[PDB]
Amino acid sequence: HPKYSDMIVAAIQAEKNRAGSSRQSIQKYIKSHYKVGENADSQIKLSIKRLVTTGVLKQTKGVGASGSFRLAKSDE
DNA sequence: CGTACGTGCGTTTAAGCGGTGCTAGAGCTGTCTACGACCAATTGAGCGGCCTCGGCACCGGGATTGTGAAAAAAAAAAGCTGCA
Ligand SMILES: [Ca+2]
Ligand SMILES: [Ca+2]
Ligand SMILES: [Ca+2]
Ligand SMILES: [Ca+2]
Ligand SMILES: [Ca+2]
Ligand SMILES: [Ca+2]
Repeated sequence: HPKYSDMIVAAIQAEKNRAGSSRQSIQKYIKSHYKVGENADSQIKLSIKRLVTTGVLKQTKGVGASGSFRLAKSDE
């Protein structure tokens, strides 16, 4: 298997559609070829929690925990 | 009382001196990655409390033995001796 910032790239990159990108449609695609452990959902929200704050991923619209994201940082 | 160990002497030996040459290896740098801290999540091994019952303390008594101490027997010591 590959890492979870390896997995988060594959869903949003391949197709590009529902709610810009959001939490359910990412986890549906991700499970098909990561091969699911129980920790999948726990370390997929953690991967998002540190990727949104670093600059690799930037968020479109939300409040606190919920929302929707993109890949290209804002103004870049 | 006997001699082992200090003292002082001459003979012998090699430590110490410095110098020189040759180099193992101490020690430093740069490159990459396996590995350990450090997250959040799952969870069962070990914690505190508490209950039972057999190990062990305790007694006791009476037999045994190990451990002396006294008194009694042997040997040796000291004083006499007399003798070839
Ligand atoms: Ca579970
Ligand atoms: Ca206990
Ligand atoms: Ca209890
Ligand atoms: Ca018991
Ligand atoms: Ca018993
Ligand atoms: Ca007794």
